[PDB]
This record gives sequence, C-alpha cells and structure tokens, in this order.
Amino acid sequence: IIEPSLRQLAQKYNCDKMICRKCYARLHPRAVNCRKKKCGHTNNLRPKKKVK
Amino acid sequence: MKASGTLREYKVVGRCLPTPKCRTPPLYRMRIFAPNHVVAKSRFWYFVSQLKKMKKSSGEIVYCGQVFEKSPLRVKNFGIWLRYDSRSGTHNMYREYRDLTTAGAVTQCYRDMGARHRARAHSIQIMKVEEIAASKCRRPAVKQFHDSKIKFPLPHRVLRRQHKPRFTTKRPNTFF
Amino acid sequence: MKTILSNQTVDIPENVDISLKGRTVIVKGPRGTLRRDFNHINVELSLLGKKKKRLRVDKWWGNRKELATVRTICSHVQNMIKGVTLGFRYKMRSVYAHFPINVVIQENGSLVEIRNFLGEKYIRRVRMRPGVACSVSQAQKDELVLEGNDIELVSNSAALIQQATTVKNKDIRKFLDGIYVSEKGTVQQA
Amino acid sequence: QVLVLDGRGHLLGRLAAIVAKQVLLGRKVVVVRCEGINISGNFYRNKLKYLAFLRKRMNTNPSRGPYHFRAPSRIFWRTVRGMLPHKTKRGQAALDRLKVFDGIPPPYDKKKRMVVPAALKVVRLKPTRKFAYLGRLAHEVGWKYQAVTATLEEKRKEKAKIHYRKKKQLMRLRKQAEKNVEKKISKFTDVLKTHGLLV
RNA sequence: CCAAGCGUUCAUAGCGACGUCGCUUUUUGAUCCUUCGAUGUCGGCUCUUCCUAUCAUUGUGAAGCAGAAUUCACCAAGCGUUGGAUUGUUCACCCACUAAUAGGGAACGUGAGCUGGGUUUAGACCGUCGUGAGACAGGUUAGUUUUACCCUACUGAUGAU
RNA sequence: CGAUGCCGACGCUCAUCAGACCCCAGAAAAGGUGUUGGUUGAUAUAGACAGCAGGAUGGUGGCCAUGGAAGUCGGAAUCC
Ligand SMILES: [Mg+2]
Ligand SMILES: [Mg+2]
Ligand SMILES: [Mg+2]
Ligand SMILES: [Mg+2]
Ligand SMILES: [Mg+2]
Ligand SMILES: [Mg+2]
Ligand SMILES: [Mg+2]
Ligand SMILES: [Mg+2]
Ligand SMILES: [Mg+2]
Ligand SMILES: [Mg+2]
Ligand SMILES: [Mg+2]
Ligand SMILES: [Zn+2]
Repeated sequence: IIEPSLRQLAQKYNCDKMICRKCYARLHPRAVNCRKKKCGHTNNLRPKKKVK
Repeated sequence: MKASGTLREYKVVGRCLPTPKCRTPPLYRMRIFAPNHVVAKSRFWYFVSQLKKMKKSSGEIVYCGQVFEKSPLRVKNFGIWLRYDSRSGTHNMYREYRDLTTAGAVTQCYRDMGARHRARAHSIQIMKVEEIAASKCRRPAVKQFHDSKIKFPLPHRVLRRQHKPRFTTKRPNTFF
Repeated sequence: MKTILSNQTVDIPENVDISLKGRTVIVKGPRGTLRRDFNHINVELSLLGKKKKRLRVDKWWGNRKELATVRTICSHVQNMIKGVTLGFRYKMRSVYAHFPINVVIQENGSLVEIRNFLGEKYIRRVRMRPGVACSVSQAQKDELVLEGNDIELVSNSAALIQQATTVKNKDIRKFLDGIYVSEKGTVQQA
Repeated sequence: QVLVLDGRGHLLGRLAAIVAKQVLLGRKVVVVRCEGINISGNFYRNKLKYLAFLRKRMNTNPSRGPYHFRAPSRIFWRTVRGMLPHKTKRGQAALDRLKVFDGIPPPYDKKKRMVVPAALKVVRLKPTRKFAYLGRLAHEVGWKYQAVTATLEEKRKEKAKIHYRKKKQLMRLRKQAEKNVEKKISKFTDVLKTHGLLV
C-alpha cells in the first residue's frame, strides 16, 4: 500500500503541524505563537489531530 | 512641577518653627532638582510634608542655594532611583545615564521617563542620584561606552539646512 | 538601544574567488558565478585580508531588527560559496498509495510533466527556475533530483513541484500523496 | 524665469506643499518626470489608499463626483490642487502656473532642471522605511502609458549621454587650454585667486 | 474573555454552567428635542442602489474530515436567493422546485407612482357595559385617494466655447 | 492660512483599520517570542541556556476502590 519511511515524509508535511485555536493557522511543529496578524500572534496552540 | 529648560541642582535646608516646647528644631537638608529656586522651595515643602509632620506655614526655609558641579569637564555615569506613577499603579525604577553634570543627567532622566513611559514631570520623584564607577553600571546602553579605544563612523549624515539652498541643481550627499 | 558595532566574518576558502561592487557580492568558483545585490540592508561589506581570505560585515548603530540582517547576509554569502563550490542537490521522493505519479522531464530539465497524480487526467506542467536542472535518478523507485548553484532557485523550484501536486477537497491526513523533498544536499561531496 | 523641478526621488506631499507656495508667489513652476515621485509607506498600503479614493464616487451620477485621474502628472496636479484655494480666481490663477508632465517632454529635455533637497526621499525618509513609486502605483491603478514613457525615457537618456560626453570633451579641451595658455593668463589668474574665485 | 462540565477517553473538533466585557439600532421601550397657518398615517405591487452580522457560488484553513454528506473559520457582497394554498397583513404556516430558497437599510425607501384589502369620520348589525345619550387595540358590512405647465435631479434632443 | 524656510534637544512608534490636542463628536474585558524600558528570582568556567545518546527501573502488577486498571481511568498516600 505504502512504505512507512515514505509515510514519514508526507506526515512531516501534511499531518505533523500545530494549529492555532484562534485562527486555525497551520504552524510548524515547534511553534509557540501563531504567525498570523489576525489573531494577535496568540500563544494558544494545539497539535494537529492525528488521523485514525 | 514642569521640567522647563535645563534643571538646576539645588541644596535646600529648612527647619520647623521655634516654639516654647522645641526651643530649637533640627535642620533638614534636601537635594532638589527644579528650574529655579522658587520651584525648589516648593518641592522642598512637598517632600518635607510627605516625610515629616511639617508644613510650609509651620516651618521655614533656612537656606536655598544652587550647588554647582565638582567636575563639569569629566564624563561621568549617574545612576538615579526614580519613583513614579502610571495609569495603573506606582513603580520604583533605577536608570543610568552618561553625562557631565548631575542636573544634566536628571534633565535627561525627566526627558527619558517622558519619552519611554509618558510620565509627566509631576508624577516622577527622584529619590537618590549617585555618581557610579564605570565598573558598577548595569544598563548595557551605558556600559557600551566604557571602552578606551572607542571608534565608530557617522554613517548616514542626513542633510540639514534643507532650505538655504532650497532650490538647487546638484543632489545632496550623505557620505562623509 | 542602538549598538555601536555589530559585525561578522565569513571565511572564504582559497578555491573560491569573490569580489564586491559595493553591496553586490559576486562569487566565482568551480561551478559558476553567483551575484546577490544586498543594496537593501545598509551594512558595510569589507573584503579584508590579503588574497581575500575573509569577508567582514559591519552594522554601525543598529537597533535589534537591523542587527538581524547581519547573520542573514553572512549566511547567504556562505550559501553562495557552498553552491559555487559544491552545488545544491534537492533529492526528493514521490509518495502515492494507488495511482503511480508518472513524472517526465522535458526541455533538458527545465520542465517537468506529472501525469496520473491521484488518477487524474490533468497533466501538471511545471517550468523550472533558470539554473535548476531536474532529472529522474536511479537506485530509487520514484524520485527526482534537482540540481543547481543558487539555493533560492533550487529550493523554490522544489517548492513549485511539491505544491503543484497537492490533494484538494479531501483529507490530507489519509490521502498522503505528492512529491516531497526528502533530502537536501550537494552535487559533489565534501 | 521658470522653475523646472525633476520629480524623481521626491516625496509627494512635500513637493506639492513646496510647489504650491512658489506658484502662489507668481512663479511659473514645471514639475517634470512625475512618475519618479514616490510616496512614503509600503506600496500595498498606498494602493489601498488610492483605491479608497477610487471608491468615492457620486452615487446618483458618477459622471459628476470626484474625478480620479490615473496619470502621475495629474495625480500630482490633483494633490497640489488640495494645497491651493482653487475656488478663487487667485488659486485658479495659481494652478494656471503649474505644468506637470510624465517623462521629460522635449521643451524641457534639453534644460538643466532643479532639485528640492527639502523634499527628497534620501533626505526626508529614514533608509529602513519602505515607499511606493507613483509610476508603478499608477500602472497598477489604471495608468496605461507606463510602457510608452519607459521607452521614450531610455530613448532620451541615450541621447543625453552623447551630449554629456560631448561636454566632458569640451571640458578636457578647456582644462588643457588652461595649461597651454597659463603663460599669458598668469597675470589674470592671480587676481582671480586673491579674491577666492579660482582657488 | 475565564473555563466547572458535555464530548467512550480529552476544558477549548464542536459546545459550555457560574460569572464577566462589549457591539449594533432591522425588536420593543424610555424621553419629548423639531414639526399641530398639516411632513398624507398599515401592507402589497413596481423599481433602484447599499450594508455584511456569508444561505449558495470562487479560493482556502480546521474537524470526533475514509469516501459521500455535514459542521467551525478565513479573504469575499461579484452574482444569485424562486413558483404557490390560507391571512389586509408585517409575521407565521405548509406544498413544489432549487445551488440556495441568508438577514437587512434607504423619513419603519417608495399614495402629485398605483392599489385601498386593514386601520381611521358620517349609515347600519351583534355581543358586553351604561337608567340614558353613548363606549369597546371586540367582531361585521358599505364607504370621493385631487394638481406639475415651475426649479433641480434623471432620461433622451438641439446647441454653446 | 498670518507665523519655525530654527542646520531646535532627547527618546518612542510601522499600522494590508496607524496616529494626530478641554468640552468633543466614537470603544472594553482579554491577549502578543512586535518593539522599548523597568521589578523580583534563579545559574554561569565546582563550565550553564540551547543543539545531536543512554536511562526512567527492584520493591511495585504499591495499597487502595472497581468487571480490571499494574509509574498513566479516581482518592489519601507518597516512604526505600
Ligand atoms: Mg468530503
Ligand atoms: Mg469529561
Ligand atoms: Mg409646516
Ligand atoms: Mg403638504
Ligand atoms: Mg411631502
Ligand atoms: Mg466578514
Ligand atoms: Mg414609510
Ligand atoms: Mg412621494
Ligand atoms: Mg395619493
Ligand atoms: Mg376599506
Ligand atoms: Mg363608521
Ligand atoms: Zn494563530
């Protein structure tokens, strides 16, 4: 179906991010503040839910 | 108060009034910074009234003189202990400056609390000024000048007197 | 607080030859010649050292924001020294679950056609940046190899042929298909 | 008897505020090359600023309400008209002295043109602040003759470079005649030297 | 906004008690400032433009997003948001289609534009009240809807400099 | 639009909704690793903060309370 190491790439880009609970931005994994000016660079982030 | 012009550095002493009980009261020296002696005696009474149970009427000013500088030709490092109010609360501070005179550094401290913290000349309360040795300073904006072979260029010399040649042929130069 | 001086120093190797017309650093070496005008930074670039062993950047009286532009420059010049002496090789793989991503290189590398991405009938054609040579490699089932001197061009053409192949209106957590940059490296080793 | 101001490198409101006073002082001013003028503040900000001007039209008959000139010359003229009493016969007479142009038309292409160092961008604008060219901004807000003025400008710079070379030549000749003649102008030079004209 | 709980688990996918901070003037009030030598007072029909607090469509971010369907959010008001049974209705309700059948403003847009069903003169009927004349945001039925040729605006038509 | 066309002083501030002067004609709670200044408290050549390994177990799968929860669903415990 797919190889696990080629799955780590696609998950590194499509699934392994952080989301801003205030503006739904898509921030890199090691993010503390959102980068969008529309939320105030809020520090209220969460992990991008893993698919099941 | 209003930090007009350059502040002078005044030395005001003053005592309560003689009475039958206290045949002679203790004198009280203060170290005021104000535009002129008329404002210096009024800040002397502001302070003495905020410390001792003593008012302008119940007392007297024994001496109000200006204290000059002991070395106005040596660049010094003054450290000041502020005490001021913001829109919400009141805070103590400690700020450092490089200047030649103490009253100079205090004028620069009033213009600095005005610039950075928008604190009017009447909220501020200088409580201690002290000439500090260059190896006791803390602010990196003032430690950076403690170099013996200091060297830097003036890199963007913006043209002033823009209106004397107001209409000119050649364009201005900024490298010098 | 304005800082008096803030400076760095890139160390040029004896193999490279570098010169600068003001803030226009041109770097010539074994693989080509790269020029990057820095006229928007307001620093002083000095080509000090006899035979030019090093390049020294200076910012006089710079606030915190302008002190950032120092290491940025010293890192772009070292990415030109690197992309002129070694090169930039952006090895990248193709990930597909069912429909194989049939990629093909035209125009001697300056164009890439991607067919059958997610079983679609639209043939994505991607014009490469001028200086970036893509080529299907060997020893790896499905991957491309991008090659060039300028990292901004190689990395941007890789971002172009990565963003071209994106899933739309689906669940990008389950539909993990695309052409992703796997390895960043150099043409010849060191 | 006339001011020829090169609009390149100048700030919009500062140039206007300075022209609108000489013009009111009965002085004939000609602002040339009105697409070199650059406003302060990042481009997209100045775009949104002029697009908002475009959005102000008369709701019942737009053929009457604010006229939005799309050329840089007429945008400068329009912004000088804000610094004049253009509703009185001394502000209409004022405006009748201003004469704005895009590029350098051939009445003023062969003319030394002045500069206003009280309004330049290098003088009036910190180097780390962005700005917007009035030419580019007019092109992206509905100016059509940018690609024509560009060629008609390069076709002029190529023609002036010849004059400047034929003039550096007429100054090398003169700088070497001031050496072939130095023997017999030796008495007329010291008199120009003891009075600071030739030192 | 905070976050006790809901959500198999898990405060913040989506919600949210206890509190608390604001926005609007398309709800009703409060006030009585202008108008009583009169500003024609409900709806509907027709017609234009504008708002965005987005139902649909374009481009996107997030899910308890496998797909399909569907929720939350963003840039966004360009372009759409219908045909009918009942009621004077506004509102409401149902049928049918649809991509969707979003909410609104403009003197609660619009009577020298119409209509005049309702409201709201004088005629009469019924009920309750009053000894009575008479009363009833209680029902019923019949009941005159005037003028532009002026100035502007707009639409077209001559011409003027 | 009369008067700074001073070589005025010192700083703060970038706004893809900037800001701009009693009454006054428009905003709050709550936020920001935007930037600037302060306060208190730590550790740093007995070598820090980052950055690239191992190892987190014996008792113990602790007792507890449950259909069972074993360093992880609850609670007092919380010692070698
Ligand atoms: Mg779907
Ligand atoms: Mg729960
Ligand atoms: Mg009237
Ligand atoms: Mg009337
Ligand atoms: Mg009327
Ligand atoms: Mg919106
Ligand atoms: Mg009405
Ligand atoms: Mg009417
Ligand atoms: Mg009527
Ligand atoms: Mg009727
Ligand atoms: Mg009746
Ligand atoms: Zn965010």
